Amino acid sequence: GLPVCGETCVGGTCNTPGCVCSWPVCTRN
Repeated sequence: GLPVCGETCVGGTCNTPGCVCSWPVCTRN
């Protein structure tokens, strides 16, 4: 539920274990 990731979504997405895609930044927990 927190953007604990330095990964963003817009062109791509996140399939990161524990970190899901959210706009504009991927979120975890």
